[PDB]
Amino acid sequence: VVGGTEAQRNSWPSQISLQYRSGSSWAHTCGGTLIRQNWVMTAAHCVDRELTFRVVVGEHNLNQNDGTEQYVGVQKIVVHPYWNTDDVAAGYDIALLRLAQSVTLNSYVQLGVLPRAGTILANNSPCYITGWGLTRTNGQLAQTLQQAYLPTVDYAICSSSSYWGSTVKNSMVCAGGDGVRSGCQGDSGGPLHCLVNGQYAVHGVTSFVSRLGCNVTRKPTVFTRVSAYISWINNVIASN
Amino acid sequence: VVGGTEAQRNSWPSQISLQYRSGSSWAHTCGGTLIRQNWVMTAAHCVDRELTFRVVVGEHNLNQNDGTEQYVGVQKIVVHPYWNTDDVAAGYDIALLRLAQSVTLNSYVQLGVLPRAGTILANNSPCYITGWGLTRTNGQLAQTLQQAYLPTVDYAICSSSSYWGSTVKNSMVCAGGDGVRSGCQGDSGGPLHCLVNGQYAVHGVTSFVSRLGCNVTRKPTVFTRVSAYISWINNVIASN
Amino acid sequence: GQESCGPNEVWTECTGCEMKCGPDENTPCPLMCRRPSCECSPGRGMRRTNDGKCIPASQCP
Amino acid sequence: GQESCGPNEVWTECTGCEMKCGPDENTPCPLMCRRPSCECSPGRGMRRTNDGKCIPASQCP
Repeated sequence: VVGGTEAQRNSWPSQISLQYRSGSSWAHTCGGTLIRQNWVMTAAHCVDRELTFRVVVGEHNLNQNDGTEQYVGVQKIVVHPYWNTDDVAAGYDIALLRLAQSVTLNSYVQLGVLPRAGTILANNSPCYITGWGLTRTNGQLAQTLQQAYLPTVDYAICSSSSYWGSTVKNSMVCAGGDGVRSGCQGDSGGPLHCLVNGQYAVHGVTSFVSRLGCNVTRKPTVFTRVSAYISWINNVIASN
Repeated sequence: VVGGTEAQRNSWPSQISLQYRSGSSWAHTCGGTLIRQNWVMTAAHCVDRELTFRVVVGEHNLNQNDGTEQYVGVQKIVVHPYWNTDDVAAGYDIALLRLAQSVTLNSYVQLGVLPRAGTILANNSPCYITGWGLTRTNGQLAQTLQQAYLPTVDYAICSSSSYWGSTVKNSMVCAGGDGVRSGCQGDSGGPLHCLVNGQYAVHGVTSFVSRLGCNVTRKPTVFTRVSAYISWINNVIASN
Repeated sequence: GQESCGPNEVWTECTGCEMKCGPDENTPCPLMCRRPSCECSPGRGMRRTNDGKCIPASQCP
Repeated sequence: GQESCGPNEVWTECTGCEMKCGPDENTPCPLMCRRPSCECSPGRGMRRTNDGKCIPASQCP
């Protein structure tokens, strides 16, 4: 989270923390979003590793237990079939995780809403990015959940020479790029919440930034476009 | 080397230290053997990755400069084309390294002599292992060059169910296994000198041990068989 | 070992290979040091669970 | 900067991407932390040489 502010407690009830075990504790590594009581959505690159993972729902402050959280293990993992570790710029950065138990819904824990299949946002639409990532290029991880305002940048402008050029594809969404606000290490895993008709929905999964840094002018944060994979998502789950 | 002694000052003239750039310094990572003025024999797993390396000839004490050393950079790496990082047990653990300049031969620096193509040793043949590796399982690296007497274990006993089983192939050689003496981490890449009709020659390249530990009864140290790859060697050298 | 290791783990600068309950004794370990870590070693009679912790071999099934 | 780092390097617990003299600006970096280390950062105006050192981008060729 570069350039935002602290979110109000339990405000984005569908956000989750993804951790791996290490020594006496559990370390935060990526974020993601809850779509069923026993399914989570995240990035492929977060789970290409062979580790021991868990999921926290209802979280806010990572160093203290305040009473709203629930801890659950990861039972199974499906990565999109075209994913290639060697080329993030090729697209397909998406994954699904089946949990070892069904979580309890409540005021602090709720499901995220998905976009209709095929939808495409206009230039400059309003969205927000949520996270536990660094709060400055070369900084340190955040303690409590952060948020920042980050509007859309269309395909025609995003994929031009002064921007990202051919690195960008039609399966992706850009946002931000003013040099003030963006993504940052530890925010990988989505979500990107966008307003449509006065209602919110999850239109992106965070994916990458430029190697020069986190907040760079003309290099907006890049996300996998959810509306492009609606069929795969439903079919995987139904078949299992 | 577990269970040995300090070598006499420069008694194994063709032994080298393969080091990598670390922060302000250079760190020991493997051994290897000098075969020409500008070529060295080592293991594939030692050079599998992106690193900056150099080599040192006429060394003894890694922590000091006695006046015998020559430090040179590595200019080109050639690994066996069948090598597969994901499977040491399959064999092929061998690579060639071309140096930026030729070293000066002298009393402290000499070439290793290779065996006739296809040669095989009888059970219990007399050999020594040399190196800067751990002197004890879970211990630390040596400061001076160590050696140990390690006789061979023939293919028929080595591949038996009480020994290594099918993990061992005919392209390797076994030595040691009394539970007292063996190679240990930091010894990879180095020589195994053996006697035949009163003359020494290099018959293996240090490869692996057991996951249970360094010196274990019934689990001899495993080496690549040099005599199975003499013509590949010659070719590589001739065309580069 | 070090302040961040959990039970039965020991901090080393020269890491080797680890075994789960179940692996066979004839599996290979290359003769090169790995990156520093909080290690569960077989040489001290320990093994890893499916879940990732470190326990004595005598508690493996 | 931390005991084993070389000139221009800074030790960090959450490693990003590094760049050589000449890479293009439109190459991606995933937003996941990498292993702790002595990093050469582009965010500080740094670049890696081919023989592994760390220099200021202006001193490039």
